[PDB]
Formats: sequence, C-alpha cells, structure tokens
Amino acid sequence: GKVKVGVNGFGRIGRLVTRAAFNSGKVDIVAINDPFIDLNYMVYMFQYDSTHGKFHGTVKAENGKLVINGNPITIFQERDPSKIKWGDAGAEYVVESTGVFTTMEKAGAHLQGGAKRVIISAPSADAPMFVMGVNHEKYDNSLKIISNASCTTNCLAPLAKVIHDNFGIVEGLMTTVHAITATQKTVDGPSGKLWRDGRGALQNIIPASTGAAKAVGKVIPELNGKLTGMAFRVPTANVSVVDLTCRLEKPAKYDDIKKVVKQASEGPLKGILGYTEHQVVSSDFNSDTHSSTFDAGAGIALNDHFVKLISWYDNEFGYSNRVVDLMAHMASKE
Amino acid sequence: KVKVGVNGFGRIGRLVTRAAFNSGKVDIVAINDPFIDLNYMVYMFQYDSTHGKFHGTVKAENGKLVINGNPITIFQERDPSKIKWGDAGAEYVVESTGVFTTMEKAGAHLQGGAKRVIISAPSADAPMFVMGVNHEKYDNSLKIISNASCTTNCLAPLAKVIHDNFGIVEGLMTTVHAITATQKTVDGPSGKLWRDGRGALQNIIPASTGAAKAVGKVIPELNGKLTGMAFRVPTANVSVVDLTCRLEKPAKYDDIKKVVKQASEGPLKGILGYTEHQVVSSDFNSDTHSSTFDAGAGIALNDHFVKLISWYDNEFGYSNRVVDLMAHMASKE
Amino acid sequence: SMGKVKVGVNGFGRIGRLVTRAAFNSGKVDIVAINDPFIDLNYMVYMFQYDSTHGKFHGTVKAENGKLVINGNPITIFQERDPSKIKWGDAGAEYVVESTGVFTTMEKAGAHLQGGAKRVIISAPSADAPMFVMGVNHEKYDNSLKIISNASCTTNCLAPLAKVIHDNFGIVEGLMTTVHAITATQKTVDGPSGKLWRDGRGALQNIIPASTGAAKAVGKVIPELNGKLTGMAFRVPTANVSVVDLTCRLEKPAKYDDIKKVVKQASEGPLKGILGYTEHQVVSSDFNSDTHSSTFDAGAGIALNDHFVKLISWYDNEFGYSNRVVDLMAHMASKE
Amino acid sequence: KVKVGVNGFGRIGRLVTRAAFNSGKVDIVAINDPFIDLNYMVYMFQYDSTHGKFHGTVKAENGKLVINGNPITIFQERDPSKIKWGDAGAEYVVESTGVFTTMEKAGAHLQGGAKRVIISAPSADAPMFVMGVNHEKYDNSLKIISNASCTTNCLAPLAKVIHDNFGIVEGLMTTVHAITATQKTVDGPSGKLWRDGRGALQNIIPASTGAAKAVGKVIPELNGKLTGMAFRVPTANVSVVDLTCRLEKPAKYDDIKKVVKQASEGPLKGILGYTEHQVVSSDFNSDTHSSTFDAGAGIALNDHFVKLISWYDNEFGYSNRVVDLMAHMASKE
Ligand SMILES: NC(=O)c1ccc[n+]([C@@H]2O[C@H](COP(=O)([O-])OP(=O)(O)OC[C@H]3O[C@@H](n4cnc5c(N)ncnc54)[C@H](O)[C@@H]3O)[C@@H](O)[C@H]2O)c1
Ligand SMILES: NC(=O)c1ccc[n+]([C@@H]2O[C@H](COP(=O)([O-])OP(=O)(O)OC[C@H]3O[C@@H](n4cnc5c(N)ncnc54)[C@H](O)[C@@H]3O)[C@@H](O)[C@H]2O)c1
Ligand SMILES: NC(=O)c1ccc[n+]([C@H]2O[C@@H](COP(=O)([O-])OP(=O)(O)OC[C@H]3O[C@@H](n4cnc5c(N)ncnc54)[C@H](O)[C@@H]3O)[C@@H](O)[C@@H]2O)c1
Ligand SMILES: NC(=O)c1ccc[n+]([C@H]2O[C@@H](COP(=O)([O-])OP(=O)(O)OC[C@H]3O[C@@H](n4cnc5c(N)ncnc54)[C@H](O)[C@@H]3O)[C@@H](O)[C@H]2O)c1
Ligand SMILES: *[C@](O)([C@H](C)CCc1occc1C)[C@@]1(O)[C@H]2[C@@H](CC[C@@H]2C)[C@H](C)[C@]2(O)OC[C@H](C)C[C@]12O
Ligand SMILES: [Cl-]
Ligand SMILES: [Cl-]
Ligand SMILES: [Cl-]
Ligand SMILES: [Cl-]
Ligand SMILES: [Cl-]
Ligand SMILES: [Zn+2]
Ligand SMILES: [Zn+2]
Ligand SMILES: [Zn+2]
Ligand SMILES: [Zn+2]
Ligand SMILES: [Zn+2]
Ligand SMILES: [Zn+2]
Ligand SMILES: [Zn+2]
Repeated sequence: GKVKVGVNGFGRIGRLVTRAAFNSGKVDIVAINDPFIDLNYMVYMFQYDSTHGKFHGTVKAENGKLVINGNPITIFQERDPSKIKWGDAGAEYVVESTGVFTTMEKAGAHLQGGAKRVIISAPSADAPMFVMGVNHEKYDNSLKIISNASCTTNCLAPLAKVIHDNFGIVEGLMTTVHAITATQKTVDGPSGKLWRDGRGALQNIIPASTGAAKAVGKVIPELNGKLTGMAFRVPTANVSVVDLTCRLEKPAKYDDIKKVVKQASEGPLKGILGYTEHQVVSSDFNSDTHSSTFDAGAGIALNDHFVKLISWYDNEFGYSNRVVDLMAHMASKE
Repeated sequence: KVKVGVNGFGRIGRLVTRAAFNSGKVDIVAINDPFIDLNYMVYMFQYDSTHGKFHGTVKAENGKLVINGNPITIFQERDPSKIKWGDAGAEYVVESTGVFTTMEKAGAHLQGGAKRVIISAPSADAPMFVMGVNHEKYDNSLKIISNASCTTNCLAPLAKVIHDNFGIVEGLMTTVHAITATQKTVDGPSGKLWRDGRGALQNIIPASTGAAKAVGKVIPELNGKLTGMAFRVPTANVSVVDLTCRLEKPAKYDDIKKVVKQASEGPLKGILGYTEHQVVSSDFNSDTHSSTFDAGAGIALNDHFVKLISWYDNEFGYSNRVVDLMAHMASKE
Repeated sequence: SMGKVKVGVNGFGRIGRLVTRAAFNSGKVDIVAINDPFIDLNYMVYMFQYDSTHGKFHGTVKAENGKLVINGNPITIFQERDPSKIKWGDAGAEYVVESTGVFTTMEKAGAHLQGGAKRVIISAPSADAPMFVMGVNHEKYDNSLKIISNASCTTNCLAPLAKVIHDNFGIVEGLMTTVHAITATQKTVDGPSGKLWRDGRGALQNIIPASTGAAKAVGKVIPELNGKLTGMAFRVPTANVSVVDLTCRLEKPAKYDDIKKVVKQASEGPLKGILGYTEHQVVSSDFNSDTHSSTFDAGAGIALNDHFVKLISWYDNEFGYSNRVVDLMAHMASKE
Repeated sequence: KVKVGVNGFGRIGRLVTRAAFNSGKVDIVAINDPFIDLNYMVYMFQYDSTHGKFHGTVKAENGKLVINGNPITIFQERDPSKIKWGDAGAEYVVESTGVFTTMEKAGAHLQGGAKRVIISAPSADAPMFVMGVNHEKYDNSLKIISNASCTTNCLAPLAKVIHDNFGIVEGLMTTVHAITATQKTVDGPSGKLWRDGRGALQNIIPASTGAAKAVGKVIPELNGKLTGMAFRVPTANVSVVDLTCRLEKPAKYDDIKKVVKQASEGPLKGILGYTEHQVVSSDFNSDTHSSTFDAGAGIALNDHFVKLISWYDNEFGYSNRVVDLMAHMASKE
C-alpha cells in the first residue's frame, strides 16, 4: 500500500526526506542516487547531523545496500538522471532533490529509467506546484511531474490562505530572514550569476531575490500578482522566518487575526500551520515539523487594514516532512 | 572647535570619541566611567573587534588619557550630579550610558556645571534631532537634546526623501539588527524582555522597537503613519532597514532611485548614501553614512507599494552624527 | 536511613537548569527547591522549558500555587541574594548545588548550612573544598565532608583520560589546551571585564586565550600527577561542546594502537558512562547532549613517537558536567 | 620590480595582488582565471568581507583590470600550458588555484613563457620556503617552488628562534584555525575528508595537517621532531599556533620572551612579531606578520617543557610572504 520512493540527491533535503519517511512510515524509501556520496559515506552522512542530531534508528552498509532500520535501499551513483534504474529498484515516485533538474523537461529524465512520478523538492519554472494544506487537493493522477514549491512558499502560503480566506489580501510584500544553505560560501568566493551569494555567509547579512511570494499567487490563484518579496540570508545554520506586510480588503483587529489563525492551526491546517503566543526565538523551532508557525507576540498592526505578520519555519525539517506528506496523498489517489 | 565631554566609555562613548578625533570637527576634553579605570580605557579605545585598532596614539600620561597628543580628564563619579564638568572645560556633554535618557535624570549634568547635554539615545521627553532631517530646527534656547537612535537615523533620512517626493500614506518597518551588548552569549536572564535573554549566537530574536514611530516626531507629517519591529541576528555589526510603504503619488522604482540618488549627492550628502552595487552587510563596516539605500535589494509590487532597503553601521554612523550635530550647534552659538 | 536524596539548587543557570534536567532524566536525586533572585517563578517555567542548546524539555513544567512543577513534582522557589537566608531545611532540601559561581570557598558555600542544608556541592573549582571527579577519586568521598567541589567541566574531561594514560604508561609531564565553547561569563560585543581584559572582547568575533587551572587540578584528584600537568584555554564562537588536547610525555613506550586499546577497555568497563571512546569521524555537534565526561577521539590524536603524544577528548561542557553533579550527589547519599 | 602573473583569482590570488599593490614590491601585470570574468574581478577585488574595501582604485578598462592606474592583462585559460604569460610580460607566476600544486602541473606556466613559478600552497615535490627561516637556500636553479602553508609560515619562524636558542628535542603543534573556502556552510559532501564536510558555522572540526612536519623540511635539524593537527573553528579569519615542546637546554619563560622579542626586532622583523598585550584574534586582522608570539598566553610547566602561542592572519601574512619571496627571488637575478 505504501508507495516505494527513490531519492535523487542525498543532501539536506534528500537525507531529511529519508529521515522523515522512516520516522513517519508514510512512504518506503527503496533507492537513493548521489554520484558524490558513496555507500559507506551515506551511512555516515545519514547517521550524524549537525543540525538535527544523530539518527534515531539503525543505519549500516550491508551487501552493497544502505540499510535503514533493517530496510535495504539500492544505491546508485549516476550524474545523468536519465540513466538511473529506478524501475529495476522498484522506485515508483522519485524525489528530485539535487537542485539542478527543476524543469518538467529535466525532472522528466527520471521517467526514462522507469519512475512513474517525480516530485521536485524546489520551485519549478513550469511544473504544477503544491503546498500541503493549501492546494494539494488540486493534484490529480494525470500529473507525473510536480513541484512541492520552496520552504519559504510552504511557510507563507498556509498563513496567506488564512488571511485571504477571512479578510482578503489586496497586496502583500514579504521578507524572509533565512538560515544559510549549501548554496552559500564560507568565505568570499565565486558566484558569477549571483554576486552577493558568493560573499562569506558567516560574516554577512546577504540580500537575495526570491520568487517565493510570487509563487504563493500560483498555489492560491486569487493572489496571482498580489504578492512579492525578497530575502536576507543570515548566519544561522537552520530555521527561518517570514515577515509579511500586507493590506487587507476587509478590516481585522490584530486579535481577530490571531483568532482565525489559531482556529486554522487547531482544525483543517493542524500540523501545517502552527500558532504560538510564547516568547519564542528561532532555535525553539529546530526540528519542528510545521510548515509555518504564526508568532502572535512578534507581529504588529498599524491599523485594521495594514499589518505585519510573522511566521517561523524550520526550512529543512518542515519542508522535508511536507514532501513525504505530498507523496502519501498522491499515492492515496492512484 | 567646541570642547566636549563624554559620560560612559561604552561602544557609543568610545566611537563618539573616535569620530571626534578622526573628523576633527569637535575636540574631546573629559570622560566619566565607573566600570573602567584609566589603563583599561587605553586598551578599550585602542583595540576594537569590529572597527580595528585606532588610527593614532593613545596613552595614559599624568593620570589623563592622551589621544593624538590631547590630554583628557578622567572622572569615576558614580552619580552624574556629582560630575565636575565645568571644572574640566566641558561646554557640551554626551550621555552614552543610557540609564539617564529622561530630561530630569540627564539634567544632572547641568549640576556639574555643564552647559548643554546631547543624549546618545531616544528620550521620553526631550527634543530629538536627526541630521539632514530637522537639525535646522535647533536654536540656542536648547539644553538637554536627543540625537534619537541608530535606527531612527537610518529610517528618517530615507522617509524624508520618499515623503517629500511621493507622500507616505503608511509604512511598516523591519530592522534586521546586528547583536548588541544587551544580548547574552548563552541563554540567560532578561526578566523584562525574555526573548533578549536567549543565546545571541544561536538565534534569530524578534524585538520591539520604537524607531519607526519615533520618525513621526522628527518628521511631524509622518506622525502615526509608521511602526515596525526588529530581528536580532548573529552578526557583530551593521544593520539594515526594510521599509514597506504605500505611496500617495505613484512612483516607478526608477523614480524612487532617481530622487534618493539626487538627495545623496545634494543636501543629504554624507548622511544618506545611494548604491547600485551588489553589496552585503560587511561592505558598510565603518561607513559614516546614517542610511545607505540599496537600489538593487529593494522591490516594488506596483507604483504605490514598495519595499525599500537601507544599510547602517549602527555603531559608526550614529557616532559621526552626534559629532556632526555638535559641529552644527557650534556654528549657531 | 538515606534513600533518594532531596536536592536544592542555588542559581538556576545553565548548570542549575541542566542539573535539574539531569536529576529528572536520571531519577538519581529529587530536586525539591530552587533559589534564584534573578528568575521569578513564571520566568523559571520559560527558561527551563525552552533551551537553545538542548531543545525543549521532554516532560511537563508549569507554575502552580507558587511552586515550580516539573513532571508533576512541586518545587519550592526562593528569591534570596544571600545564601545564608535560604530556608532549605523547611523545603526538605538535604544537599544544595551551589551553581551561582560566586560562592566557591568552603566559607561562602557553607552559608547554606545556616538555612538547614546538610551538605553543599560546589559546581565549580574551589580554592579550599575537597574536589572530586566521578570515576577518578569519588571513592575518596567520606561523610565527614559537608562542603565539596565537583571541579570544572575541563577537569572532568582531562582527569578520566589522564587516569587511564597514567595507570598504563605513566605521565612524566603534560600540557593541555582546551578549545572551549562560549559561556555566560563572556560578552556578545566588546565590553568591560576589568580583571580579565581579553574576556571582555566580543565572544562571537574572537578566538580568546584564557587561563585555566583545570590541568593543575588533575594533580589534586590524581595525587601522583601533582605538579606534572598544566595548561590553558581558547574560547571560540560555538554555543556548546568543547575539546581537550593533551600533549604528554610517557614513561613507558606506548604505540598509538596500545593507547586506543586501553582507553577503549576503560570506556567499556570501570569508566563506562564517564570516559567514552570513538573511532568515528566526529565533530563537536556530534556530542551535543552527550552525557560522558570525556570522549576519546581515536582518529584526531597523533603520536610523534612512542613517548610523546597528543590525545584529543570531547566534552559537552554543560550536559556531561551536570550529569556528574547528580551522579556525585547520589554517591554521597549512598555513603551517609 | 619583477613582473608577476597570478594564476587564480580566489582568496590567495586576490590578497597576493592586494599585497603587491599595497607593498609595491612586485608589479602584477597579468591574471588568469577561466571562471571569473573581468567585471566580476573588479567586484571581488574591491570589496572584501574580511579586510575591507581596497585602499585604492580598481576598474575595468579596454579589456584590462586596472588597479591604482596600472593595467593588468586578463586571461581565461582552463589549461595553464596555454596561458600566454610571456606575451603579457609576466616573469614569475603565482600558482594560487590549489589544483596545480605539483611540479609537473605548476611547470605548465613555463610553456607560455613564465620563467619561474611560485606555488602558494604546500607541494608534494616542489622545494618549500619560509621567509626568515630558509629563503637563503633559494637559488637560481629553482624554477618551480612552494611558499609552504599559512600554518608552516607561522610555526617555522618561532620554531627557528626556540631551536636556535634552547634546542627543540620534540614538539607537537595544534593550530586553531579560522574557516576557509574548502569548508561547507551546512553538512555537505567532502568524500576524501568526511569531517571537513560538516557545517563550518556549527562545529569545531579536527583536521590533519602536514604543516608541523613541514617545519622539518625548512629546518632540517627538526626533521622527525615536530608534528601536529588542526581544529577548524567558526571565525572568518585569523588563526593561532599552540606549540608544545621539550627543550634541550633549560629556559625560564622570561628567557624565551627575551630571545623572541630580540628576533622580532632584528633578523625576523616583519616576519616574527612579539606582544605582551592582552590580544584576541581580531587584533591580528590585516596584520602582515607570519607569526606574532603572544607572551601572556603561553605557559611553562618547567624549564624544559613549554606551551608557546603565536597568532597569524592566515590570509594577509601568507599573501605578504608570497610577495616577499618573489622580491627575494628577483634580488638573485
Ligand atoms: N533549506 C533547504 O535547504 C531547502 C528547503 C526546501 C527545498 N530545498 C531545495 O531542495 C534542493 C536541495 O536542497 P539542499 O539544501 O539539500 O541542497 P544540497 O546541496 O544539500 O543537495 C544536493 C545533494 O544532491 C547531490 N547531487 C548533486 N548533484 C547531483 C546529481 N547530478 N545527481 C544526483 N545527485 C546530485 C549533492 O552531492 C548533494 O548530496 C534545492 O533545490 C533546494 O533549494 C532546500
Ligand atoms: N560550561 C558551563 O557553563 C559550566 C560547566 C561546568 C561548571 N560550570 C560552573 O558552574 C557555575 C555556573 O555555571 P553557568 O554556566 O550555569 O553560569 P550562569 O550565569 O548561567 O549561572 C548563574 C545563575 O545563578 C543565578 N545567580 C546569580 N547570582 C546568584 C545568587 N547570588 N544567588 C542565587 N542565584 C544566583 C543567575 O541569575 C543565573 O540564573 C560556574 O561556576 C560555572 O563556571 C559551568
Ligand atoms: N598543498 C596542496 O596540495 C593544496 C591543495 C588544494 C589547495 N591548496 C591551496 O589553496 C591555497 C589557497 O587558497 P584560497 O583560500 O585562495 O582559495 P580560493 O577558493 O578562495 O581560491 C581559488 C581560486 O582559484 C581559482 N581557480 C580554480 N581553478 C582555476 C583554474 N583552473 N585556473 C585559474 N583559476 C582557477 C578559483 O576561481 C578560485 O577563485 C591553500 O589553502 C592551499 O595552499 C593547496
Ligand atoms: N532608548 C533606548 O533604546 C535605550 C535604552 C536603554 C539604554 N540606552 C542606551 O544605552 C546605550 C547603548 O549603547 P552602547 O553600545 O554604548 O552600550 P554599552 O553597554 O557599551 O554602554 C555602557 C557603557 O557605559 C558604561 N557605564 C555603565 N554605567 C555607567 C554609569 N552609571 N556612569 C557612567 N558610565 C557607565 C558601561 O560600563 C559601559 O562602558 C545607548 O547607545 C543607548 O542605546 C538606550
Ligand atoms: C592556511 O590557512 C592553512 C594551511 C589552512 C589549513 C591548515 O592550517 C594549518 C594546517 C593546515 C593544513 C592557508 O590555507 C589559508 C589560506 C586561505 C585561508 C587559509 C586558512 C591561506 C591564505 C593559504 O596561504 O593558502 C595556502 C596554504 C596551504 C596555506 C594558507 O596560508
Ligand atoms: Cl535526537
Ligand atoms: Cl496610481
Ligand atoms: Cl529533545
Ligand atoms: Cl581598510
Ligand atoms: Cl635542567
Ligand atoms: Zn475599512
Ligand atoms: Zn583601521
Ligand atoms: Zn549646519
Ligand atoms: Zn622508549
Ligand atoms: Zn557510588
Ligand atoms: Zn606596550
Ligand atoms: Zn632577500
């Protein structure tokens, strides 16, 4: 009954999707491809995690396979995704978590080796994009190549849904203060396409472009063209925050806003959108599996139509859990 | 050159003194700090993790601190009232401690025979200035005055240009702020401000700030039209303001760029910077601007609703302003 | 006569909170009272519940009827600056953990006896109290000793390793560096530290050399090494976990594989839980929340020759030490 | 002044260039990087998170990089053997890419008409030099050489003074070293060196290093008598050496201080520094010494067994030594 899954790119997201799948039992990981991490290295990289701690389970190399909690995983080492024998390994869905194959054309290479469906762990220029709790019911069986959007979109869209559903968003500008990621550099280094992203990640606050707010208008079509934003990368290793400045169509007191977010967090968006009035800081959300946790005490309203709302997200662990949730929902529809 | 005294030799005290000797706009003659003896003052002024070693000379001679060959008198006097300023020849005096922010508690410097007191911080009830915005509203009647905060000094110059040209209907500000001395290394006690106790290396920390409201006190027309909040992040210096605002008259982003650029080259030269370069925070380390507009970092949704980004070295910009203020108060004497 | 000793904690800080956490996790002692004039009851709930380094408390914690209630156990809360005025006896606290950092002499720590505590355990080195390292000299504790010290995090890392090396090969002389995480004594940005100037400098920006008596202290808990060790520290910008680097000359020849064998044997037997052993390609975060006093890193050390070696051992300076405070108190209880 | 080509405009190539223009000791006339276009070189050279904005001018002009008014020929060759150094007039080439560290690979620059190559890293086969210690062993027969590492350049000058005066029987070195470009921001792949893949911001990371053993090549009397290891820690620049050594002759700590201080003022001036100040790592940012002995930080167990501490700006000290080595080579012809 559980869908069998293959992971392309055993990185932060590849490893934590694997970790999430084994922790939740919602899907079964049967194959991993990563040309830059051999089998014995995968054991080490999966077992020890600077951010989320040692894996709670067993991992070893046995008979040329990676065995997680007694479950053997076929390991591939292919640079070219069209050459990965997913079908032979029994992988039905492929998580595409390399960062380099994000178009439907590129991600579609996995169909050549026998995958049935591909879930891109990032925004896509052209794939249908999903955020669990917001538009995952728009998924249908005709969609072989889909995107789970970004961490930032998965934080903003559940909050935006609640605000838009209750009061309407006329227009919104978003900032995300975002943890450093593997794309950044330790010291000033080369990033020919994006100069600021080459600058030393430990030393700097680094402004960066993001399509994450615009993307919310693709997962919530009524908000198409009504949102945009940007990011600052800062020197923390995990956990990020969204700051949405928006104008509301209908007036809302800040306590009205709190009430509808809290109600959504306790009912239909349970496990997706969280709600806190605690005096939280970023490390309080390390390994928190929500997509989005609204911080009641941190936001501020100028008036009943113009507000700044704050939501936290563990950019690694919330998203990884969402990738697994999406695949479980896809499988239920087969 | 007016002759100046400093109460506290903390980051602002030291950096005002540094700015005073580097600019040569004013001239320091006295300092007071109980948690800090003369020999220790030499070391704290000479070496600085953030801004580097002082360019010049500093020594203890005859019980005075001597900077670039200039003797300075050193009080230890635990109570501001008890501060023999006039003795030392301190015309104006900078209140850098920030537990004497009110006008009464900081009136105390008048008791010691000091003429006029520039406070290095927001005040509940004193007249706040920001150079380039409302300093031309200083006349001689004024004693205890405020130079506002670092963040207000970043936000107000940009707000002035944007309001002057397009009108700000309303705005909400975020500052992403480097760590400060009020934060803790590891989770520790901050009983009035619990989030501020949490370890500063490990955390993004949301914080209240009155800086955006305060803009409405130096720019009366923006009173009640701005508020905001902050995030403390684990960098050692240089902060950024993110102002999201709704404009009355429509403005293409290229028009916003044009007016900010004009202002930076003209009347706000030295105060409001303008760049289109692909900058990051450390590029503004020891930059003496109040506010530098980052053209490439900002983003418009439409002609009425825009997000504008401005950098400030929270330590250094402000310190230079406190000196600039005194040079300008000296020309009004 | 004495069963599970009841404990009071003076100073609810990193160590006071994590000793509390260790006591509830291990069950070895019962925390019945806490004193901190800088953290009121509602604030204690928050500071205990959420921890940047070690994560949310796995249990329940709340305030009710003026008590702190942890895992349903009510704890009496005091707010006294002067330790002679804390009513430990009325609250049922028998041993007191003196974890403020400002009462480390037998005379200052002994203030707790005035309010009815029976014994005091100073969570730091002491100029005059008997000092103990679990696994090394705790069996030298006797019930005549009412005020004692559990030494420092660093001494608890070095001593168990120094014991094994000395016992097997003989240490002629040794010099130790500890590369140590930042602590609450340091500053976020350059600020005043009148007696220790370097310690005022910004903790996030700098490597900061600091004196430490931790190596010299090993010669007090292992008398045969008296005057044979000393060392120093560098503070670096990590929030927790530290490492000891011991360079020593050995009396008998020791191949590195022999050193590894005897450490592994000690870690598996008499020093189990105290001294660990690994050959894994570890880094500091791998020991976050690790309860060992000392984990020998086989791959990180290096021998110049059979008599001159550099040995590396990791320690969670918060969590290893806090567990050791609990362990020592339960040992003390067993000897009443 | 000898004319110099720089292969690779990473951190070393950039700071060698900066050292060259700052000191004036050599004339940079060409730079090769296949990966980094001219406009991007301007940006990478002008702005530096660690050392600040370049003190001077830099611009693109007529297809050349122009620094302080000096045009520099820019190449974009993947294959070192194809770089036309001769046509650009580059006599010596600094091989700073990190991937051409053997004599076979480094020697490709000679095919394009370079006369000598200086590898800005340890080499498995090129002779290694440390200025102040064995640079007088350089001779005109040596067409391809190495300037060793930043750590060897720190340890060797201190080891030389101690050995010369007291004799080193045996020594073990630890270096607590700032992060570098080879590390990762979060846990990532490093297949030959698993610990070095782990997040550099989060971790103390132990690493093997031949830097201490290498001292036995530049000081042959110490062959087999020194080794050590490194800890990478989350600071962005400046490192420190901790040398634990047994001495043949007795030495009071105060005798150690005297001989290091004399060395710092005489033959090793500018190379080996000496301080009794209460320094921390940031006090050495942009310091051009190879090695600064920290008198206050070290400790003696006895007259024969000591721990000595010496700071080094791994970037700036080393880059200045590459320039100084080239000036010394130029002095021989
Ligand atoms: N905070 C986050 O990291 C985050 C959150 C949500 C989504 N994502 C997205 O998920 C993707 C991966 O994110 P990440 O942080 O884990 O980066 P990452 O660098 O850790 O992932 C790359 C991994 O895939 C492997 N890989 C690289 N090229 C490959 C190839 N050609 N074939 C197979 N494997 C290859 C890498 O060696 C590495 O193990 C990115 O698109 C990223 O933006 C990231
Ligand atoms: N890595 C470590 O933190 C570590 C490891 C081993 C031992 N120790 C030792 O344990 C002691 C505490 O270490 P720490 O890191 O937790 O420091 P800390 O600052 O976190 O502990 C101080 C706590 O006690 C409270 N306190 C202060 N003065 C008090 C008083 N007069 N009465 C009652 N309570 C008071 C503080 O408000 C604070 O809550 C120190 O001596 C320290 O060196 C610390
Ligand atoms: N001893 C060795 O065997 C060895 C091995 C690897 C690296 N290294 C050396 O690297 C040194 C300096 O490092 P850094 O901190 O400046 O690193 P860096 O990454 O900042 O500089 C490397 C630069 O070389 C450039 N580069 C890469 N390939 C190139 C090519 N084919 N042609 C021209 N340029 C190219 C890159 O653009 C990059 O900017 C030392 O760490 C170390 O000595 C040495
Ligand atoms: N409105 C506000 O936001 C607010 C609130 C409180 C304080 N403050 C002030 O506090 C300062 C913080 O800036 P900082 O970086 O200089 O902090 P800081 O900690 O470095 O400044 C304190 C310095 O003054 C010295 N000092 C302390 N008490 C003193 C006294 N009674 N008399 C004389 N000197 C004393 C300190 O020992 C220290 O050297 C102001 O810049 C300002 O922020 C402002
Ligand atoms: C220094 O820093 C060392 C050698 C890095 C690693 C190391 O430290 C001690 C022992 C080892 C093996 C450098 O690599 C510098 C590099 C950039 C930063 C980095 C820390 C400088 C500028 C360097 O010159 O590159 C050449 C080299 C091998 C050494 C180097 O100094
Ligand atoms: Cl865990
Ligand atoms: Cl309009
Ligand atoms: Cl936990
Ligand atoms: Cl400079
Ligand atoms: Cl002797
Ligand atoms: Zn309305
Ligand atoms: Zn300077
Ligand atoms: Zn004027
Ligand atoms: Zn022997
Ligand atoms: Zn026992
Ligand atoms: Zn001196
Ligand atoms: Zn010479």
